[PDB]
Amino acid sequence: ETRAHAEERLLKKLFSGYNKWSRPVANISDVVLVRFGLSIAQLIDVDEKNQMMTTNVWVKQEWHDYKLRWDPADYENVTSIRIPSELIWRPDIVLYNNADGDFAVTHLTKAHLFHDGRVQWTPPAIYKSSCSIDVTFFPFDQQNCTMKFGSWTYDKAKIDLVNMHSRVDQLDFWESGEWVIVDAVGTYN
Amino acid sequence: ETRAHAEERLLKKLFSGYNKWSRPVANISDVVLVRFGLSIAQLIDVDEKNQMMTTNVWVKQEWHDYKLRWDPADYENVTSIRIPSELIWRPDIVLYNNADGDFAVTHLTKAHLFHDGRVQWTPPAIYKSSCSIDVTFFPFDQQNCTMKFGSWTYDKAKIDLVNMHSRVDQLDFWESGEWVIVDAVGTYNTRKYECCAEIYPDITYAFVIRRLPLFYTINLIIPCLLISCLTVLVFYLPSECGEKITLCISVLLSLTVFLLLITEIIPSTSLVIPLIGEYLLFTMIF
Amino acid sequence: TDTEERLVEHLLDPSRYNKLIRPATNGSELVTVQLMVSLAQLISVHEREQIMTTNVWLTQEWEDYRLTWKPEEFDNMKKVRLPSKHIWLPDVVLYNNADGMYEVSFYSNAVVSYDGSIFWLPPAIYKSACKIEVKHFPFDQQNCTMKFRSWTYDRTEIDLVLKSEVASLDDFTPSGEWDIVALPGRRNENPDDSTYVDITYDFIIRRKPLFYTINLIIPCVLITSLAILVFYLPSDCGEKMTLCISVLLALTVFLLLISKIVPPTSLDV
Amino acid sequence: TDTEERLVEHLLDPSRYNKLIRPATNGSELVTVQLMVSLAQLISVHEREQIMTTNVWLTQEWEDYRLTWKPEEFDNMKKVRLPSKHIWLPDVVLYNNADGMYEVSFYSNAVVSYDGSIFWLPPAIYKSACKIEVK
Amino acid sequence: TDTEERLVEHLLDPSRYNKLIRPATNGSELVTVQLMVSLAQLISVHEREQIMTTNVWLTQEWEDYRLTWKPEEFDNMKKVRLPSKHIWLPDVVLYNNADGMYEVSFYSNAVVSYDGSIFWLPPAIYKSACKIEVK
Ligand SMILES: *[C@@H]1O[C@H](CO)[C@@H](O)[C@H](O)[C@H]1NC(C)=O
Ligand SMILES: *[C@@H]1O[C@H](CO)[C@@H](O)[C@H](O)[C@H]1NC(C)=O
Ligand SMILES: *[C@@H]1O[C@H](CO)[C@@H](O)[C@H](O)[C@H]1NC(C)=O
Ligand SMILES: *[C@@H]1O[C@H](CO)[C@@H](O)[C@H](O)[C@H]1NC(C)=O
Ligand SMILES: *[C@@H]1O[C@H](CO)[C@@H](O)[C@H](O)[C@H]1NC(C)=O
Ligand SMILES: *[C@@H]1O[C@H](CO)[C@@H](O)[C@H](O)[C@H]1NC(C)=O
Ligand SMILES: CC(=O)OCC[N+](C)(C)C
Ligand SMILES: CC(=O)OCC[N+](C)(C)C
Repeated sequence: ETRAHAEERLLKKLFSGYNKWSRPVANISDVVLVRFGLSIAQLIDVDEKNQMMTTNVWVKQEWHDYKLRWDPADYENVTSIRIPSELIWRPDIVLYNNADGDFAVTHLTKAHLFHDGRVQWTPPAIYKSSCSIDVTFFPFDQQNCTMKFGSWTYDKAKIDLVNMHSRVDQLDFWESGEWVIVDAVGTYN
Repeated sequence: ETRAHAEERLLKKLFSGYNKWSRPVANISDVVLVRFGLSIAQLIDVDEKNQMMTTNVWVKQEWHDYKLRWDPADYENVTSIRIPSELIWRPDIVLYNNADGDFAVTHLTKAHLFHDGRVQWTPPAIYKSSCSIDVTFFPFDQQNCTMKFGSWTYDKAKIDLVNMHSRVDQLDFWESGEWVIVDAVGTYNTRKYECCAEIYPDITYAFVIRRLPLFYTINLIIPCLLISCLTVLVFYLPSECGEKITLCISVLLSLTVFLLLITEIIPSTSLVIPLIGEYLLFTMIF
Repeated sequence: TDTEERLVEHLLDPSRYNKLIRPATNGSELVTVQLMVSLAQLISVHEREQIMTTNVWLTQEWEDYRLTWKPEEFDNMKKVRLPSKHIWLPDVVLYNNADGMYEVSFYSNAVVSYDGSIFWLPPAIYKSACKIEVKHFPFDQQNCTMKFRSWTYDRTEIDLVLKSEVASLDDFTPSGEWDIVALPGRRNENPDDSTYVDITYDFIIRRKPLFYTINLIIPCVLITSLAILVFYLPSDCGEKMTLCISVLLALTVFLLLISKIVPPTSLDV
Repeated sequence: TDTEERLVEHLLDPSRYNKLIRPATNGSELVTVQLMVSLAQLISVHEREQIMTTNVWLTQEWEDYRLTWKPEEFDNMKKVRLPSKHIWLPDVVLYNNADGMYEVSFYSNAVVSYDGSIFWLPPAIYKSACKIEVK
Repeated sequence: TDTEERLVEHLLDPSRYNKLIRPATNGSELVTVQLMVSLAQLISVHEREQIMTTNVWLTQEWEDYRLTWKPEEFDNMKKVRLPSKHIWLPDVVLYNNADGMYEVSFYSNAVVSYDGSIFWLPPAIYKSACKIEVK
């Protein structure tokens, strides 16, 4: 009767024959559409001398796993569960122009799983990326530092990226007092 | 029939009842002879101020395991295999005089195991070891930095060390351009510690390194000599020029600045005084 | 798909596939590994520490006969992605690395064909040591090498082979301080060893001299041009000593700044 | 103690405890977590980078109904240490950290009481961003 | 040897030995740990940062009644070397550390006597906070 017992039953059912190394599509010709978005916690550093930008961001990713589905009526109306992200298949999105940091997400927070197969995974990440610095009008200079994200090993026919929202989310942005963001927009290429 | 399948069979056989925590001797009174040698890849840094030497070395080790023997005729003539070094017993050789680094090897590369029980392990390591720096004749100084290696928990009756080769290996040495290795020899020693009743052996390597003095010559010595050339000029300036004070004050302040620059290089030890420092101090006094 | 997960389970089944064993077939043969270095960006050259930092994609290609399958039995699947950490890899590392980081940074998936062909293209941030030549600074040309070897297998177990005689610049981001001249690759044996093999890339880079010209050389020339004025200054002005002492001070300061820019090596001035 | 070993095995048996499930039964009730930062030391305040470094214990208390036992059956044991990595944890982290270190440093043991009260005191070294007033 | 590996398998068997439990026979009994510090080298004293760096060997001796054996049944073996990572350890740390490093640096082997006495002497590079009097 208790929610915990039904959740244990659901967890046992979901991961009975689950393979985390296989792309989660019912039919091979299907594409895993990954909705990708960025939320910037703070702009830690803009290193003009070394031409590196350090940022603290939340990498918002959402996709559908056809094996992680259930009917809540059979599990005491349990509609979603938090599961460790290292138990399930995840897209291998890496930062191409990494410099002095990590290519991929390393924190591996828990994923939010809904009864219709939707997976929402929003881990944090510190990124140190290269950007060409232009100091022609320093200290009245405006910089343009880019971050390039994409799946490393899956081509467009297997994983496709969808722009969650046009602009980087700044609702929880920690203002620095040295730099002001004029515009942060993601472009699909 | 394929070498890979025979190797899989051999691996299944070797590690059936293998215990990596037990010293690999057939008889308790036997000693594990570990042939130990160093190969230096590059002398990363000699920090005179902090009195540390950073080195990149290959720690060549070789011992015999009595439970890791096989007959190659039974395994498609497989004569040797590479296995993760964390699956087998290994000697616990550590660097006694560590300073700001690690005591033991951390990379844990694969070991080369031979059918007769011979294990070869050559992991890389970066060691930061303390050594006393003597800068009496800086920048023409010669330094003698040591590295003491030995098993931490097994005494001479359980593990004994053998000098692979007295001389440190320099066949793959990356030349620094700042120091030259005059001599690098390992010395086998035994000694008793108040901790324990047994004798613990060790091999101590003495790196005798000579500084190439051109850089510091040009950047410190010659400017100091040029300033020293002007110390007595004030007594030939006429009093009417109204510039004696300017010259002598400039000389004093330049000498003081150069003394301060030297101080930032040498260790703050009170056992020896650099000759350059004494010369600068006496020149400042006069 | 069900077929894909069945296949992935079949290939990586530990009871039938051991990743610690070289995929050597036909007997005491050697596994051929194809290398190709792709330079994505030349992050930095640190002259003082003599370290070159690069962002490279390291192509590694070999054949693993144990990772074979029949496309008919598996819904005509021709290739699959397998986690590189769960298959045999040739432990190819950057041997002359500074900072003691030998392996690649990410460990991406490996693309496996039904015939056992493996394609692995992990990214890496590499810090390699190189010998800086200071004689012609700031008009200097550097030659920083990158040596790749397997720190597990010798020439009797694997054979390293270049895929192309040069490193690829297909997806290169221009530096701004350094100009790429040549990136040749070479496979080196040892005639007196027979167990040694390496692949080395020479990074011939050329500094763009404008920045240091403007910020260091023109000021130096300006200060140098003042060295002769003391002899045209009349003695009655009472300012000869000021001028010559000031010139000496400035010259010494510039000497020390240059000393702090170049590596502290004694091979050349 | 043999009794403590028996109790630890009983409490963390996989057939009756799953650390992936939040201790909230009878519907998705709320697990109340009581928080208390105890400042061990103010390491430093780097004004140039606007980062404050501290050494703290992130005291956390909550009730896990699945980790209860009868003291009379276990030699009147009223508290037991359990490894925090083996029980459900509230993933409380420092959100405004600079350098991207969110979690605690050590993951020490949790002190479970016989009534299901958990008391966890993990040490943490934090580097938090703050606004420096230079006026 | 075969006897030594039989003994080590018996001692560290996770079925009969839980390294997470204090070796206390009774609930109120306490484990006495004997500490001695051996100073190998005083590396540095940084007056500005107020940190002292030392190379010390930290002797720790206690008794674990669960790691006992009868020598006659093991070819007259009087002591063995066990990995300190697989036996219960008293979590003795440098509490006033200045670099967030609490534990020892190496985790060498512990020397175990047939009667349960444990002798552990790991090396450590310690960085301790120190109030510096510069007057
Ligand atoms: C997968 O999709 C393709 C394209 O529509 C279709 O031809 C094929 O029959 C599908 N496979 C299955 C098993 O439905
Ligand atoms: C199930 O839970 C949802 C909230 O998650 C609620 O809106 C819905 O009414 C519930 N249904 C039943 C049958 O309890
Ligand atoms: C910034 O750079 C991107 C890509 O390099 C370009 O699309 C965009 O127009 C640039 N914006 C500004 C303001 O320079
Ligand atoms: C071990 O060596 C000792 C010393 O030679 C000997 O007395 C003893 O018999 C040996 N043990 C075996 C089992 O051979
Ligand atoms: C076994 O292999 C070695 C090389 O490792 C070779 O010299 C020897 O002739 C081989 N023996 C047989 C019987 O194949
Ligand atoms: C260097 O030091 C070692 C150990 O103190 C000593 O044996 C050796 O003779 C010394 N060599 C020189 C050249 O000082
Ligand atoms: C297949 C594979 O690993 O590709 C890596 C390179 N990339 C991301 C440019 C395609
Ligand atoms: C037994 C033991 O741990 O000894 C450590 C100290 N040492 C290396 C001086 C003997």
